[PDB]
This record gives sequence, C-alpha cells and structure tokens, in this order.
Amino acid sequence: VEHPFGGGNHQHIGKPSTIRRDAPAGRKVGLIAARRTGRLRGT
Amino acid sequence: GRVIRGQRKGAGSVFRAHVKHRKGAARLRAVDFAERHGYIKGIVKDIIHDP
Amino acid sequence: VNVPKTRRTFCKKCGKHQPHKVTQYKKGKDSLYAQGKRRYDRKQSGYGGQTKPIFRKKAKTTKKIVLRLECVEPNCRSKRMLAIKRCKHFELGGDKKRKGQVIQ
RNA sequence: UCCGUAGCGGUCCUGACGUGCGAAUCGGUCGUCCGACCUGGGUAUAGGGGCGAAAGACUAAUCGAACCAUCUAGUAGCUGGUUCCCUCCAAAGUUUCCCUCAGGAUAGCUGGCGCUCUCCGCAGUUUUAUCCGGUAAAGCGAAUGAUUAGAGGUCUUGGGGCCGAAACGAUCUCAACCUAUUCUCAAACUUUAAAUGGGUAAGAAGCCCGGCUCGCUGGUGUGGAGCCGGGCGUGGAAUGCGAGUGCCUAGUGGGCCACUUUUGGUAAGCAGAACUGGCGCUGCGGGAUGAACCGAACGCCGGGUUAAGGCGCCCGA
RNA sequence: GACGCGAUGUGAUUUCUGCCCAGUGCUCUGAAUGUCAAAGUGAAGAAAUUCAAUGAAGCGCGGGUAAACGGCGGGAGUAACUAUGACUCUCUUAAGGUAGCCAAAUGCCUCGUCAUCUAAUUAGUGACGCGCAUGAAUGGAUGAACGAGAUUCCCACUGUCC
RNA sequence: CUCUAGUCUGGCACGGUGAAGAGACGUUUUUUCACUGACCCGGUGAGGCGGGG
RNA sequence: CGCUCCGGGGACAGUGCCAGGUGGGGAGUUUGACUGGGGCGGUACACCUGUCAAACGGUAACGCAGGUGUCCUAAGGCGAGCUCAGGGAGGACAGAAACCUCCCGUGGAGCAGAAGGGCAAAAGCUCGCUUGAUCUUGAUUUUCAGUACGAAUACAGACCGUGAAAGCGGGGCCUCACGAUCCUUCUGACCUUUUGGGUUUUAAGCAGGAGGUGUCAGAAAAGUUACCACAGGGAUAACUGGCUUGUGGCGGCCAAGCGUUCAUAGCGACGUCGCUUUUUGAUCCUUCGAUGUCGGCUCUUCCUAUCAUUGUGAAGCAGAAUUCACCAAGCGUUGGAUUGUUCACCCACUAAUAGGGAACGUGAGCUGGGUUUAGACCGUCGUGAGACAGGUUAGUUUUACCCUAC
Ligand SMILES: [Mg+2]
Ligand SMILES: [Mg+2]
Ligand SMILES: [Mg+2]
Ligand SMILES: [Mg+2]
Ligand SMILES: [Mg+2]
Ligand SMILES: [Mg+2]
Ligand SMILES: [Mg+2]
Ligand SMILES: [Mg+2]
Ligand SMILES: [Mg+2]
Ligand SMILES: [Mg+2]
Ligand SMILES: [Mg+2]
Ligand SMILES: [Mg+2]
Ligand SMILES: [Mg+2]
Ligand SMILES: [Mg+2]
Ligand SMILES: [Mg+2]
Ligand SMILES: [Mg+2]
Ligand SMILES: [Mg+2]
Ligand SMILES: [Mg+2]
Ligand SMILES: [Mg+2]
Ligand SMILES: [Mg+2]
Ligand SMILES: [Mg+2]
Ligand SMILES: [Mg+2]
Ligand SMILES: [Mg+2]
Ligand SMILES: [Mg+2]
Ligand SMILES: [Mg+2]
Ligand SMILES: [Mg+2]
Ligand SMILES: [Mg+2]
Ligand SMILES: [Mg+2]
Ligand SMILES: [Mg+2]
Ligand SMILES: [Mg+2]
Ligand SMILES: [Mg+2]
Ligand SMILES: [Mg+2]
Ligand SMILES: [Mg+2]
Ligand SMILES: [Mg+2]
Ligand SMILES: [Mg+2]
Ligand SMILES: [Mg+2]
Ligand SMILES: [Mg+2]
Ligand SMILES: [Mg+2]
Ligand SMILES: [Mg+2]
Ligand SMILES: [Mg+2]
Ligand SMILES: [Mg+2]
Ligand SMILES: [Mg+2]
Ligand SMILES: [Mg+2]
Ligand SMILES: [Mg+2]
Ligand SMILES: [Mg+2]
Ligand SMILES: [Mg+2]
Ligand SMILES: [Mg+2]
Ligand SMILES: [Mg+2]
Ligand SMILES: [Mg+2]
Ligand SMILES: [Mg+2]
Ligand SMILES: [Mg+2]
Ligand SMILES: [Mg+2]
Ligand SMILES: [Mg+2]
Ligand SMILES: [Zn+2]
Repeated sequence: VEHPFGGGNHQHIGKPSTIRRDAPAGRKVGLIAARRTGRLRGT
Repeated sequence: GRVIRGQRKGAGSVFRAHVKHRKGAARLRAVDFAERHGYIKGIVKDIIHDP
Repeated sequence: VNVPKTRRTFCKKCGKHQPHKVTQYKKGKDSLYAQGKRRYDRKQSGYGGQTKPIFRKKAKTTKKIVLRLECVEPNCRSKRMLAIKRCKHFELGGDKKRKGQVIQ
C-alpha cells in the first residue's frame, strides 16, 4: 500500500526497477528512464 | 493504495527547506551602466558560513 | 465434403427444376447505417465503457456451409440459400473420387 | 566511550492484579543516561488524506481507511419472533427448467366457492376371452465368450527321434488339429422359460336392413366414408359405489425408517434405487425404557368383550 | 545549480563480487518502412455516402544494458584387485553455479557419516559434500568491539530438586 | 473485464511580416533563412537603450 | 532626436477543443456448478448404446464397459447383376501368404464410427442414370409441464429422379452427431411504410437460411488475504463420543513340515474361524448464539491380554538358569543423557523395570516446550500480492462468593 516495491515473504523487488519516463506518479520509483543499469566499466 | 513518500514531498509543509538561519539568496550584482560599460569597485567585508 | 458447382434443383420463381450455379455463401460487410449499428454507436458514445456483452467463450470449431444457388436462366437469375451440415473441410467441385483404383 | 543517579524507556519473573489502584497499573530485576538526548508552549500537515529510523504503526481508549449528520426504515435466497376460542377438511420433501444445489417458476398433493344432472356411469378388485415380455429358474451333447479331464483317429502339417544316404516307407512318440464324450460358469450370453405384472373387450355411441351424396378410390350403382329413414330392450360377467364438471388457491419442493428385490463398499445406526406400509403430522394397549416394531388409530361417558401381549412379587390376571 | 537536488538497491572495515541480453523490463536509432486514428487531399455519385492515396506517436524491425527483474544442465564409457574416476563421446539451452560456504536460521531422506564433548547425547562443536532446494550488492566469505538477540559446555553458586 | 487522472503525439484556432526553394494535378502543399508586433522568460527603486553630433 | 524600460526568446513554447497511443498512479466490478467437507483431480453439466433395472413403461450413485461435437457428390435416390467371412482339393515360377478353377459355406463377412438391433436373387459388392440432401402447408411421436429446441413418423399440394412397370425416394438401415430473444448478413415479392403530397437513393418491416452461446432453455469476468469483516451452517470438515473393523493388536481349529529320532516339549506353512477398540481408516448421528484444541508434571481409581512376587501343572525340567500353561490384579513396576514429544534409543540399578482405560483421564490444577493469529530470516514456488503437516526466533493462559460431589 506504501510503495510499489513493498510486500512479499522475502524482501525483494519482484519487478524491473528500470521504469519508463512517462510513468504516473506513485509508480515512477527506482531507476527512472535508465539507458543502462550496471557497474561503470570504461566510459 | 496510500500516497507514496516521493509523492508527498511536492505538497510541502514538512519537506520544505530549513531557511530560518540562512543569510540570504547568494547572487551576483545586478547589471547596470557601470558593470555594462566599465567596472565598479567593492570591498569584501567578511566571509560567513551559510547553513 | 465435396459438392459440384452445378445442381439441377427446384426454382421458386420458375416453378420447375432448373440447373443452377452453386457457390459458397460468405457474410457481407457490416453497414454503418443499420439501426442496430446506429443504436450501438450512440450507446457506446461518451462515458460508461462497454455497454453490450462481448462473447468470448467460443466452443464450436466449424460453421454450417451455405450454398448460394443461382438460376442459370437468362430471364430468372433467382438466387437462394441452402444450408448443409457442419463440416471442417469443404470444396466446390474437385477430384470426383473413383472405385477400384490403386492407392499410391 | 564505560559504570551509574535524576530524567527517558520497558527485558524477564511469561511475578502481583486480572467483576483490578488502573478500559494496560504495581513490585523486584533491567536498557540508555553529552547525544540520532529528554521536555513545555507556539505553529504546519486532515481521511483514500496526513504522517511514518516502516510495526499497516499513529491520526483524541476508534485505524488494512478516524469521528458526526444525512441518503436510510440501504439490501439480505440467511437467523430469531409473529398476540383469542371452537368446528370442518387436510399435506409435501416428487417431475421439468433456471450461474439452479439453504432459493424460485412449473406440474403433482390441499382447501374454498360452486354449477350440471341422478333421486346410466364409475372402480389401486375379481372372472372370461385376447395380446405383450426375456427377469427368477434353466442350458452349454444349441450359437457367443470362459473352461477341466481322459478316449478314439488318419496324415493334416509339427516339437524329439530312430532303423532307413533315401520315397505318403518301418514305426514309437508327443503337442497342436479332427471326432464322439465329460467337469464347471455368464449383470453387459442364450435355444427355452415362469410367478407377480402391463394393455384391450365384456353392447343401445350396439347390431340390423332400405335409400341418398362424393370432386376420394376404382373393370364393375366396385370399394370406402358421410348422411337420412325405420326395426330390434332378457340394459348381455361378479362385487361394490350417486356421479360429472369449472374457477380461485395456501403450504411443500432438506426427508427418514421397515418386509421383499437390489447397486457400491470388508462393513457401518454407511451411501444410492424399486414396491408397499409407516414415522414425519399420531395419541392409545404391549415390547421394562423407546419417532418407525406387534396390535389398534382418538368427540365426553357407563356396562360387556377382545387384539398384540401376558397371569410367583413389584403388577391387573 | 551537478562536491546540488530528486529516485533506487545493498548495508561498517578486510577480501571479493564469476557466466548469461534468449524471456520480461528500461534505453537508443529511424521517411532505410510493415501496421496505423482524427484532420487535410483526390475520384465517382443528385446528395447522404463510398473508394483510393497520403499516413504522427506507439506497436513491429535492429543495437545496448544484469551493483535491471531474474536465471545459471542431463546421460554413458574410461587408471590391468575393488571401487571412485582426472580423460573422452553424445544430447543439448541465453548461459549451464565460478571463487567461496554448508545437514547452516537454508538438507526431505535424517536422529546423514566420522571425530570430539557424556556413564549414557534426536542437543553443541569440528570436518565430509552426492547441495530435495547453498552461492556471490535478489550480495558471498570473514571478522575486533558491541548486544535486556538465539544455542552448547565448564568453574563457582545455590530449596530448581532429593 | 470495463474505465480514468497524468503523460506522448497529430489536426484546427489564437497566429502575423517577408525572402528563397522543392513540389502534386495559375491556386495550394510543404522545407529553410530571417523580422516583431501577439505570446513567454529574466533583471531593476523599469537610471544613461538605438542612431547622430 | 526618437515609437516599444532594458535584455533573451518568438509564429515556435504555451492555451482551448478533438483524435490515436500509453496508463493497477487511481476507480468500479468479476473470479461458474456438481462434489461421501472444501481444494487438487474428474464431468457423472448437452447427447447416444449395452447393463444396472427386479420379463409393460419409468427408475439413483464421482455405479460398470464404451462412444460424440465428425464423415459422405456418395457412404444420398432408384434399377440391374452378383454373394460374403472362412475352409477343402487342384494348377509353371508360387513358397504360410500374389493369380486361375471346382466344391462346401445361415452369414461365422460387410453395411464410415461406440455398442445393440436389422439385413442374402439384400440394407452387402460392382455397374448405369441421377440430385427426393428441392419448394410448401398443417398433423403426429420422442424429451416433456405434456412447453420449446433437436431428432423422427404418417400424409397432402407441387416439380422431379429412376425403373419396362408395380413402385421407391423429400438425405445417410434404425437408435446421437447439436442451439432462443436482441443484433448483424444473405435471399424472396412490379410486396408494405419512410409520415403534408410526388419521384429517386437510403432506412424500417414481412418470410426463409446463416454468424452462438459446449456452464450446451443460452451473464461479457483473474488472483490473494496469517491484517481481515458480516449473515449463517453442526445441511459441511478439523476434538471427543457413537455404528463398523479394511488396517493394527490378540486368540483359536486342521496339521505338510522344524524339532538328531518324534506333527502337536516348544513351534508351525497352505487354508480357515473369531475377539478387542490402547492403531490408523471409513462414515457424518451430536456439538459452529464455542464442550478450551499436543505433550509433560501432579493425583485417584479401574481392566487383564501376568514382567516380578504367593500357590501350582508341563518340558527336548539332572542342578543352576530359562520356556509353556492355570487360579490370580493383592502388592510393586525406578534414577538419568538426548528430543516439545507420544514413541524411540542408550547408561545404571533392580525382583520386575508388563500392557492399557477413565471426553486419545486430568489448562476456573499448573506449565506453554510444540502446534495454531498479528513482527521477522532462509530455501522452494509465484510476474505479483503472497503460499508451503519445509526449517528458525519472539509472542496477554480470565472468573468460583452459586448448586452438587469430596
Ligand atoms: Mg501499488
Ligand atoms: Mg522469484
Ligand atoms: Mg469519447
Ligand atoms: Mg554513551
Ligand atoms: Mg553507559
Ligand atoms: Mg504475568
Ligand atoms: Mg484474584
Ligand atoms: Mg487501594
Ligand atoms: Mg492533499
Ligand atoms: Mg520514529
Ligand atoms: Mg504485515
Ligand atoms: Mg439460498
Ligand atoms: Mg435453515
Ligand atoms: Mg432386460
Ligand atoms: Mg440364473
Ligand atoms: Mg439410506
Ligand atoms: Mg397422513
Ligand atoms: Mg402410529
Ligand atoms: Mg426389550
Ligand atoms: Mg370400556
Ligand atoms: Mg409384565
Ligand atoms: Mg540493485
Ligand atoms: Mg553478479
Ligand atoms: Mg533484453
Ligand atoms: Mg561448487
Ligand atoms: Mg545437555
Ligand atoms: Mg556442524
Ligand atoms: Mg540462488
Ligand atoms: Mg539466495
Ligand atoms: Mg492503472
Ligand atoms: Mg483495482
Ligand atoms: Mg461448489
Ligand atoms: Mg418390472
Ligand atoms: Mg436389387
Ligand atoms: Mg409428395
Ligand atoms: Mg445406403
Ligand atoms: Mg504471514
Ligand atoms: Mg492462507
Ligand atoms: Mg461470522
Ligand atoms: Mg451433522
Ligand atoms: Mg469421531
Ligand atoms: Mg486383522
Ligand atoms: Mg521329522
Ligand atoms: Mg446421510
Ligand atoms: Mg452450547
Ligand atoms: Mg468444561
Ligand atoms: Mg487370567
Ligand atoms: Mg485429553
Ligand atoms: Mg477441568
Ligand atoms: Mg486455563
Ligand atoms: Mg511457544
Ligand atoms: Mg507469526
Ligand atoms: Mg468467606
Ligand atoms: Zn429460375
């Protein structure tokens, strides 16, 4: 009820944390409009 | 569901800035004839800490 | 099933048996100005969402095949519908099967 | 940062108390006690909103959507109640349909109102005729399927041979095969085939003759059907009973038990059927007791006699 | 005003953080173009109307991304005592679980096997790994100090008990 | 399942002034370069703006 | 001297209205039924055959064995001509099995399918011609309320096919092969209306087919709740108590054998008869306006199917030790490590360390270790909320002064 990531019998997200830019408020959490999501290697 | 924490920040009244002990808006001098065609001279009085 | 493209059968306008051209009936395109379509279009307008039921629990696999029978007479040219039983495969006038031949 | 007081908090005894001091307190024991510390007052954020070092916690003893009023006497196929007497009649838990299975509609069972006749008709019954059946039984020396044993057979091919290099030759043999017999069976086998049962008939709406009509049918005023006009009453088996007919209609649509037949199950006070009778709806006599068993059904009484049961005493005999 | 603000995951230090972009997400690129509404354009028709072309974004198509969500095999033969079995073959998916670690708060079988602790241990600890169903920021391993956290043993102490 | 805030995108209107160019069958379509006067932003106590001398 | 206050943008941002995409951020709603509880599994939910089914008909169960959502331009309709399955005896290659011929052949074949019935100059096989699988009223039967749909039977009115003709045929030899209203689509008439009249498009009607509701007399529909709520139900599960005893436990009868010999000292196969309710089932009768749901501790009583002790019988009883059996429940049946345990296993003592019941005795007697709310962690599963007779940790145990009994 508090967050779209909350709930479950394990502390886990359960959905891709990368979210589109034109998402409604209350859903647009996590990594907003992300082009890539990893450890920065190189440039 | 309930309105989330990141949504609640835009309404204000709890998440507003703590600006009680701040010294003022830090900005440049306004542009005029002196600063547009020549130069003006001022003096540094003191250096203060802004919270 | 297999039916030929020609059938000598009764004609209501002639009052006699005449040869006919036999085709397969297909459903025509829905007109936008039928009364039920106009009523449906005005009911679906605005708010309220979908108003009429949308059938989803389909069970049958094949349709009933309707033959469109046409009088070959120049004066008459009268057509009618003749339904047959449900069949999965249907073909108009092809490969008239024979007896006593070799299966290969 | 450590021990530790005031302060703040609330681990354990799962102590006290638990119609308590108290709608969360008390005692001992405990955590922290210079910092993300404690605290008054002012002020801000208001209900699908706030606020949350995040327990769905807190938001005036109310929180997984506060409180007050109204819509509102919200709806409920569900639960509980539903108020005087007497008289008469009197059920159903079954068919079909329904997102139907704790409910309705429908038919059945019931009641009320009558009416048309009587002062021939009808029957939870039999007799006499005439049809229907495929259960009980029986049969497998009759079909189908299952199945036990010997016996006699030729070569109809073989499994072991053996005297033949060998020949449908000698010649034992064992099994398939054939032929008469024999043991044992069938809800989804049957030649046979009951008992009980299910239909019709047992007259006047019937027989009988004569005539007429037809566009139907035909060799044929042939056949068939429909019309008229007459004549025949011993009312054509037994027993019993007055019948026929039309509206409106409540309740019911959870049933259960027993002889016999019978399905599943090891069985069940188990589950599911058929027939009839009960209990439910019903008291009484008996079975000590008792929904269903035996007898017998009921206005208030007197006399007599019984049923089923009984007759040492309880306890009539 | 990017040494800032906003949105997430993990949770000091030390040591690491392997492989997979097939799936679902996120992001990029595009008249090189399949689908594609309204409006606009053209044609027919007496007109209502019909047909056709054009056809935005988004879906499709292609690239990137796992400290995004997540995932990370199966069967045979083979060392000349027995066995195990480095090695080989084959089936295969986007890889086939790497370093570690373990009957763990995670192991059904299970009270696993061995050692130790006891007179006796389904408890504890240390090893073994075939792991139903361990595993690397859904973080793995370790680890001083700390804990009204969970568990085992010993000394001392006692009415917990005889 | 059926909707909906928000958001992306297309059309019409507010909505003008010129230059070129590319167009399909002289109207009109659209692409680019500019202008300010609608419209928008910032600053200021609207303090020396543009040309000329 | 001047006309925007200076700059920065600018016919675009932006605003208004439509159009498409996206949109559990939010709203509303749904998430069938039967059911030896529910869920999972199945369809006994619409149909057909044989049986059940008790010789008219009808008749149930998640009763048994099965089948169906098709197939056929002929596998429909006539007419003609043949006879099938199988077997025997023969014939170059030819053999178990290719083809020809003779004889026997009551159907042992075939008729599309599941099964049943039916069928021999045929209903089967092969040919020839065909489209009665066409149009149109009514009536009837089946299911049944005696309503529909589906399927079917006799006619009647037409036009036809075939055969020389009698005749037969309006689908399949018969019993199944399928679908309302509303809407859409097609066909039919020199058809009706389209509103003050006329013409023409269009539209609405009438009549017959189709597009489909398989939950098959026909809603348009995914989950989770251990955070949960209400109306109820003992019509329905999880305790006890009942019926039953498959299973568990205990006991018999017969005696092939074991026992060096020897069935029966002590045992006992193959069979068979019982008992008990300290095992688990099966069932759902009582209880859901609540009967406190596992153990352990404590305490009392009862049972005998007797471990020891008293008295005895029998041994393959020399003594000692140990087995079998009888009368027999009077008296005993322990201290501990492990586990919440029941159970189990081990150490030690002993005379023996027997088995059980009392609402699986005993929570207003205790305790709360386990199980079984809400907080959390791990593994597996699920996209997710969450789930796990899978582990781990923390988690309020109320009242007697009433009656009886003591
Ligand atoms: Mg959410
Ligand atoms: Mg997962
Ligand atoms: Mg609209
Ligand atoms: Mg300190
Ligand atoms: Mg301190
Ligand atoms: Mg307490
Ligand atoms: Mg007290
Ligand atoms: Mg006091
Ligand atoms: Mg607000
Ligand atoms: Mg806080
Ligand atoms: Mg929670
Ligand atoms: Mg109901
Ligand atoms: Mg009731
Ligand atoms: Mg029969
Ligand atoms: Mg018999
Ligand atoms: Mg019964
Ligand atoms: Mg009665
Ligand atoms: Mg009675
Ligand atoms: Mg008695
Ligand atoms: Mg009397
Ligand atoms: Mg007596
Ligand atoms: Mg992360
Ligand atoms: Mg990684
Ligand atoms: Mg990808
Ligand atoms: Mg490994
Ligand atoms: Mg211990
Ligand atoms: Mg260990
Ligand atoms: Mg993993
Ligand atoms: Mg993990
Ligand atoms: Mg949404
Ligand atoms: Mg929702
Ligand atoms: Mg149900
Ligand atoms: Mg009968
Ligand atoms: Mg013939
Ligand atoms: Mg006819
Ligand atoms: Mg035929
Ligand atoms: Mg939970
Ligand atoms: Mg649950
Ligand atoms: Mg309730
Ligand atoms: Mg009950
Ligand atoms: Mg019970
Ligand atoms: Mg037994
Ligand atoms: Mg012997
Ligand atoms: Mg019952
Ligand atoms: Mg009670
Ligand atoms: Mg009690
Ligand atoms: Mg005894
Ligand atoms: Mg108990
Ligand atoms: Mg008690
Ligand atoms: Mg208690
Ligand atoms: Mg506990
Ligand atoms: Mg819990
Ligand atoms: Mg007192
Ligand atoms: Zn014609």
